[PDB]
Amino acid sequence: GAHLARRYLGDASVEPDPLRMPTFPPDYGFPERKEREMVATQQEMNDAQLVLQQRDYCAHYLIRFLKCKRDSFPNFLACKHERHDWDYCEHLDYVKRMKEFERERRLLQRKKRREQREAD
Amino acid sequence: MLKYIIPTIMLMPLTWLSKNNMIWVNSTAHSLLISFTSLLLMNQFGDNSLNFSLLFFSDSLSTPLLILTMWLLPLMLMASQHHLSKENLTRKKLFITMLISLQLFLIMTFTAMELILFYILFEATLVPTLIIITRWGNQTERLNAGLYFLFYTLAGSLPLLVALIYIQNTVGSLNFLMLQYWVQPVHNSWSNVFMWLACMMAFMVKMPLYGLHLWLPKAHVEAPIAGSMVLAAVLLKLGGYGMLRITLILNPMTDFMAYPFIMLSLWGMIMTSSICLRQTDLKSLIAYSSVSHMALVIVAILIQTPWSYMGATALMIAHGLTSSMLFCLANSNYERIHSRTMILARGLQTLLPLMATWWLLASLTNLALPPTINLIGELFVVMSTFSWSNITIILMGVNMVITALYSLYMLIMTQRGKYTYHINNISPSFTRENALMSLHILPLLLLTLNPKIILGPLY
Amino acid sequence: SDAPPLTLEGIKDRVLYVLKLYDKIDPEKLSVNSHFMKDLGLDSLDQVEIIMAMEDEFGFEIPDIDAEKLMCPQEIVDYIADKKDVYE
Amino acid sequence: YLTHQQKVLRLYKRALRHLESWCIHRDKYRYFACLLRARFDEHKNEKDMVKATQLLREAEEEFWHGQHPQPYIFPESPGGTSYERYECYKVPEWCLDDWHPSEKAMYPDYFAKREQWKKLRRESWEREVKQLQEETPVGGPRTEALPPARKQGDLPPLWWHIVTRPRERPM
Amino acid sequence: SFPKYEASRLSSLPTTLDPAEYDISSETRKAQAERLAIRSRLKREYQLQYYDPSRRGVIEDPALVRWTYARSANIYPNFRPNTKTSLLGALFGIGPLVFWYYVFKTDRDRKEKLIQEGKLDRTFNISY
Amino acid sequence: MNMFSSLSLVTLLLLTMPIMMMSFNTYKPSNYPLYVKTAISYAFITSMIPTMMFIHSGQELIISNWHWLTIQTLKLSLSFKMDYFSMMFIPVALFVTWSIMEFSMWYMYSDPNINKFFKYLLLFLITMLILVTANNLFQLFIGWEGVGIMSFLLIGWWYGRADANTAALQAILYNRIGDIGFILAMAWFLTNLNTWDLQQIFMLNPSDSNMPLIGLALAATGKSAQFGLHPWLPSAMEGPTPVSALLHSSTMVVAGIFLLIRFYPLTENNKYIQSITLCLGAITTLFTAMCALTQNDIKKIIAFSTSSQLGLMMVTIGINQPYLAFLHICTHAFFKAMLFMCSGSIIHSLNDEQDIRKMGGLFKAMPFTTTALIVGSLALTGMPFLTGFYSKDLIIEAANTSYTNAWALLMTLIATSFTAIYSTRIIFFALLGQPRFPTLVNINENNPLLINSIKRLLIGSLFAGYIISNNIPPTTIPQMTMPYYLKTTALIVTILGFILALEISNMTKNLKYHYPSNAFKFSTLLGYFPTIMHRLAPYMNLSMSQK
Amino acid sequence: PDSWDKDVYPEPPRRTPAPSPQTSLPNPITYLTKAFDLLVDRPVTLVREFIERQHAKNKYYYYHREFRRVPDITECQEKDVLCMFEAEMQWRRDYKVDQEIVNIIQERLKACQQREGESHRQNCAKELEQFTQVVKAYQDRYHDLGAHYSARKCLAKQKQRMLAERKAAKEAA
Amino acid sequence: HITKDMLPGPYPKTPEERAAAAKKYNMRVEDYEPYPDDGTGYGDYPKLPDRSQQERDPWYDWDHPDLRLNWGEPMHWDLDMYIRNRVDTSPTPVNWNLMCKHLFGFVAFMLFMFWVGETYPAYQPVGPKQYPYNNLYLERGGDPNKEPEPVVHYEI
Ligand SMILES: C[C@H](CCC(=O)O)[C@H]1CC[C@H]2[C@@H]3[C@H](O)C[C@@H]4C[C@H](O)CC[C@]4(C)[C@H]3C[C@H](O)[C@]12C
Ligand SMILES: *C(=O)CCCCCCCCCCCCC
Repeated sequence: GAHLARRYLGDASVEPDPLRMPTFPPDYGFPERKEREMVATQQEMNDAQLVLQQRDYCAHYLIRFLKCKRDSFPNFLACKHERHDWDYCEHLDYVKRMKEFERERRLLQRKKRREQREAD
Repeated sequence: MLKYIIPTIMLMPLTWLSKNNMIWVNSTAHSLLISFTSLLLMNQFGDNSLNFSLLFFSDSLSTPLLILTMWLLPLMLMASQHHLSKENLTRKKLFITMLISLQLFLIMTFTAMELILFYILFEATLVPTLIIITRWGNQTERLNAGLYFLFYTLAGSLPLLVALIYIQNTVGSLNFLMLQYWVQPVHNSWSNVFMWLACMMAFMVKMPLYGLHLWLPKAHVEAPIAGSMVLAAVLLKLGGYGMLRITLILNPMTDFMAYPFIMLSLWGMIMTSSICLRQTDLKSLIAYSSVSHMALVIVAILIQTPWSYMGATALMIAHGLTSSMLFCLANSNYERIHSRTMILARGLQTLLPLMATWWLLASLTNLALPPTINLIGELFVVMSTFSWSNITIILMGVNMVITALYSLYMLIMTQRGKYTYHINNISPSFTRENALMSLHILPLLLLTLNPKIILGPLY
Repeated sequence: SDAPPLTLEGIKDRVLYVLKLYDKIDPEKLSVNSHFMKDLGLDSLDQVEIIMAMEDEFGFEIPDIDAEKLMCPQEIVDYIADKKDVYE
Repeated sequence: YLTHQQKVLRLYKRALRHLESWCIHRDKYRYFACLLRARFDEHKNEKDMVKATQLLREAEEEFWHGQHPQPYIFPESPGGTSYERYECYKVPEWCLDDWHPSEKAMYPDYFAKREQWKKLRRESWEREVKQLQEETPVGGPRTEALPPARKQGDLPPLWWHIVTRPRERPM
Repeated sequence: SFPKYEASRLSSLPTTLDPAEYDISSETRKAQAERLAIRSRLKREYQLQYYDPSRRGVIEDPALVRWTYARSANIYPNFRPNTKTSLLGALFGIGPLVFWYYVFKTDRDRKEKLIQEGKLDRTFNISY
Repeated sequence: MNMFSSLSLVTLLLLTMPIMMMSFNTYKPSNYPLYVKTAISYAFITSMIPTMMFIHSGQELIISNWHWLTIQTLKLSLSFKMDYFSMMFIPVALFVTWSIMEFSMWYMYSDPNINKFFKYLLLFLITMLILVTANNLFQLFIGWEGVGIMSFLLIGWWYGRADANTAALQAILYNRIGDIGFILAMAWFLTNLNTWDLQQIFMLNPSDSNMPLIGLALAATGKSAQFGLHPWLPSAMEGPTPVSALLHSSTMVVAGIFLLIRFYPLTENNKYIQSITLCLGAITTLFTAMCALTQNDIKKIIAFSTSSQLGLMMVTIGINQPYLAFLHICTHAFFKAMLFMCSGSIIHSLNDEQDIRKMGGLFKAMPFTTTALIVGSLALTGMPFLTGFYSKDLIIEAANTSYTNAWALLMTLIATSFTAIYSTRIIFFALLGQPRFPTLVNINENNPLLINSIKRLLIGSLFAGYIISNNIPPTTIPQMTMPYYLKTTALIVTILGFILALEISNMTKNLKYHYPSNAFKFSTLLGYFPTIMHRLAPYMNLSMSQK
Repeated sequence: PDSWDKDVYPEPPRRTPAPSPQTSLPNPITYLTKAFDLLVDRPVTLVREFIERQHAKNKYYYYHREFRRVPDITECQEKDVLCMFEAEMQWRRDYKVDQEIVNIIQERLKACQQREGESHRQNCAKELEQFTQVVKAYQDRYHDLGAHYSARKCLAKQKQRMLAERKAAKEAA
Repeated sequence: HITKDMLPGPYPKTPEERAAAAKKYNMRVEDYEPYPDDGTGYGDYPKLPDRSQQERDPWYDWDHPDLRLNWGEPMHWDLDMYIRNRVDTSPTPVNWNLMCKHLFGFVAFMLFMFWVGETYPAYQPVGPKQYPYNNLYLERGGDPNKEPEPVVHYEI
């Protein structure tokens, strides 16, 4: 774990705490942030019968996967392509998860230099 | 309740006037027949018990014990005739008569509407037992264990007589139905603390209670198979009956007086279970095993929880059916090797196939295999302790383990093993022997189909 | 396991054929009843090796006490025949 | 008892088996076996009783830390795979008596000869008692060895069960 | 090297390391022979009954009875005021009992007050 | 609906009809052994009709078909929980049982009590299915004991063998200990909660469920043979191989994990259970393999080889993977049970020989046996696209790519390679090298019946595990994104085990004397946990009882 | 189970989707389903009607006993079996009825949990919240009594509870 | 029908009494000695070796090879607990203390190391799996009456 190693073996403050993350203001110099829409409202998720963990922003794609699957019976190799639409959409979120962290990582690292000179 | 008392009495002329060779059959035929009528007593009612007259009455709790007793007389006779075949004609009638009276006292005991009458019959019930155990005993070693029964009267019966009398003078009556409405709050005093000991120590010894159990291991070591069955199937159950009824008037004093009793069992269960693994006798192993199960009941009664009473009722029932069968099963070997030693004969599954089927069958329910009533009650009680105290699960868990450890061991030591080379009289199982076990195991499971008949009165 | 039968006649060479590969014996001088120590001019320590081969040959241990006395091929056959209760 | 001379063998054969399992491979086994036998032949000619007595202590003190972690054991022998696995099926012979008539009617011929088998189990019994009273030392018999029958038609005493002992495979 | 195994109650020593048996003198020859003959006589005495057709029953072993007899030791041995075992032995049988006296009692005393103050959870508790 | 529910309940009652024919009547002897097998064969078909409907509809049906008992505010019934697990775990168990069914019809031809043999084999199957389908702890408890008891007889089939009597009670001793947590769990859900029906338990969503779950943790400690209560599972290999194939390889051993999965909604929030369960498998999953690296018993080795797979399953639950762990259950069972049967083929031709060092030269002398031995091993070792790899690659995803203890991931891979290590040590002696069996050759496996048994159970691992993946519907957000080495770390360390063991195996050919080593004995002697804890503890309980 | 009312047993409607198959293979389940009507259902219904018809020719009914209210324990006297008995049985029967209401309500929860399934948490606010109401009243009335429940004890507990809150209520003002 | 004198009795405090006891169970006077005189009260029974049955040779053709007990032999006071089924005291493969301490090492080693890893576990450096609708407050059944704190996880 490079991230695990660098945090504690390196300076602990720089790395945001994974459990408390996020920990800094959303508008810490980050203007005009477009909202993240939801295609499937509360009603659709409720009727979809999906695990809450299975429910997220990308889940609006996930609805498309099974819709073909139910009619696909008895065969199963008919809805393959639809899966990548949700999975790749899931793939984007994982990168976002990685990108979401860095904005918290950068501020802690950047703020160190500002405070270091404030008292050097 | 007369409809069962007189026909029970009528067996006495039948036991006597009958022909020479029909003495066994005649009592067996009707004795089985009477039990059929016994089933009628299951006409309970949701809110009220069954009050026939001022002399007898049976509630929901009473009936299941009544059925077992009446159901148990014919089974006792079946085993008896093998060892009595050599006895002369007159004595067999004598022994058989005692059982008929023994049943008579028991059936009247549990149905008694007045406590003193119950107290009177309670003392009477012992007299037939002592003759049966002593007159036809299996040993001549003169243990001189009279002090225990002297201790029973000194620490048991005799104090109970005074307390019962004292209650009547103060409360004004000893009819349990009256007690339901005239029960008064027994505040705390040294006198009451003495009164409390008078109402319970009498029944504790008979259960028995750990420490006070010294008579039971030596009572079965000498009592014949006919005597043994009633002792563990019925006589041990007398204490719970009175304790459940009598405790109606000891509150709130029981809220703290129970602890020395509770601790005796909670720890007593494990002690007995472990020693059984060391025992060197089929009957003695069952003896302490009997103390094990009876220890659970004591805890249930004292805490007096709605679940405790329900579970307690079955534990007496299942254990009575269980141990009674075990003695008969164990006494099946006695009919061949004429010994109680557990290691003298081994690997009997090689020569007694259907006998081992009972052994495996009985042992399975001895350790409270689900869903059998052996476990319904035992599992009922374990939960109740949790509300009273969460720590208790440690001892119940340990007790169930060891109770599961020795129960299979006895089966393992005898049936699952190599035959004794020198033994040369392992004859095939007789119809009587197998029949006796079957009558035990079968109904024991059947009640599991319908639990609503031995759930106690709280159901 | 279907049937692993055993026959004395078939077993005859199984005990003897074990001797047929020994490097301390002349095969032709050897006989069915020949005593190992005297007729075959062998020793107990040498005799130990022969007894061992029977356990790899047939697959069943041999007691130390009874292994020694089996100085005759017939006796070895008797031990194998008698222990497994083979009579024909 | 048993003398140290025979005690030599009790390690000669046993030590090989742990070595055998260690050897595993066949070419290794014979070669390593030759290594062990060669070591034995280092002292096999040693005829010194004090040394031969003293040339066994270390061997037993040497083998303990060489003993197999999971030594091999033969199937039928104690501790093996087939250790008494079929004892649960072997049936005593003496139980033949309690066979029900109808059951016995299936094998009329076999039971006919048994009556003669038991016949000599009864008639020969009496002389079998005396047959030991000439080979009976005072102070309790010295050993448990038994003699044969020194006549014709009888059998060595104390023989009934072994001769009638069940077979290895009941089924 | 080869540190000799420490003899323990649960680990009997190997047979070929006990110094007693390496040398077998009259002090061992005499004892060994006597037991065999004594054991042989028992076998001979038992051999009659085992191989006698007449017997129909179970041998009344004298060794077994004594072993069973000794187990049922009730009052014959032991003395009442024997301080070595009575006081300590009695503890193993009365000591731990009191220990449970406080264990459960403390919780119930502890438990009751919480209920009197509602410091314990019972909202969905009925079976009691 | 009606058709779906009605046809579903037939299996449990249908399987029991042959049993009802053993206690009654004497119409047709000599044909029961086939009678039972065809019932499972028929049962499988009726176990596949629900399969079609369930996948299409995902109709999790809880059927309460009786009012057994009623206490104040309680009610017990002989209900069943027709849901994902029953619809998907039943078909596999019958499939394996169907293979084992015909396997035992040949191996046990040497037993006059063969008919008795099946009188209990069908009994256990009934209890196990009732267990998984149980909607309530009590009824669930019944199966928890039926597997316990049905094992007792089947474990100790040859009651003469002292190993059976000692081992059978050893497991029963442990099996009972696990129930202590089980009975505790019922008490807590009865005191704090008020029922033993999973409907109320999950919906109420307990806020402090440490105690009830702690009992669940113990339940799997002994029943599934996790470390601390493990030793008995290998002990089962003192008896019939077919008996070990089903009970202790595919059906009974899965009980410990199953309960945690069946209580997935509660187990999620409390991480106290997860850590110890995660660590419990961690110590076991290697302690099994660490011991297994040098064990020298064909049947016991397989038991240890099974132990590690079971030990890891807890880690899979320990990482909060409810439905992904479930797959490892079915996937492992196929080949490992086949390996038992394959080990049966070896023992058959060997005529009662089991030492791994007394086997070899079987590649062509045992062609069919050699055929399926590699697939199970390769599938066991995690060969891509095979039955075992799917779980092995998938399971390692979250553990190595989600919040987990530092030391937990440590033994996670160390033993993972060891998984393949003993397989090579096995296939080496089993198949590589020239023959080493006794002089006489009893080798013969031209038995059509067994080939049917091997045929049925050879196919499933190759294809069925692949097929099972497709139909099952989504229930989780798969972690398809992760560092390439983490996604392939299994794809990296997998080949190491074969090579590393191959490095260990081949250097022993050279004619060089051997040298003792403590660790060589610590792992070989089972870490001394059994060799010690099965002497003093019996001595403590028993030697101290008299006082 | 002749005719059970649905008001006591609430049941949200079942909306089974109309299938919209789009694959190019025949539906397999259809083959079996039609056999169900002819080979299972009707034969399950054909014997039933033959059984049913006779029950129409032979008729007989039964009632549902109704216990009139009787004076409660507050209307009974100390040491008076007659009055006390009439209240005790009434108190016993009524309480025994109150036992089921917990089970009947429990049965509703078993409905809002399985039929709804994954929508358990948001679709059972009425059932889950109405579950608590039954727990509160039942628990207060007849809990902590002990094995020997009796109208005097329960009245004492109600007397215990009423007095307890009396001081607190006046404490506020 | 067994004599009184041939049954377990008091502790013999002199060699002359000890003569019978050794003879009584067919134990030569040398191999015989009872428990110390105390309140234990185990009688004139001998003090046999604390050994299991499996240690005795099975190759001998006993009367009872199952128990490896011969008729007439004495029995250990707890020979029932030392039977083949029960506790076995056969020679062990590895050193006693080290064997016990070999267990101690691995088990004691693992427990603490977990706690070491508990302080510093392993994970991935990524943010939360973001969710809409007030962090699924209502999906988790959160009370509709009292709205939760507004939650909006902005893009990036
Ligand atoms: C009713 C029928 C009796 C037929 C007869 O007269 O033999 C009973 C008695 C014997 C039974 C059969 C035997 O148990 C075995 C038959 C062959 C296979 O085992 C399948 C079940 C099998 C087909 C059974 C079907 C049915 O239960 C049978 C056929
Ligand atoms: C810890 O779990 C993995 C150990 C390897 C850490 C990687 C260190 C070297 C590469 C870091 C830079 C690239 C990012 C993976």
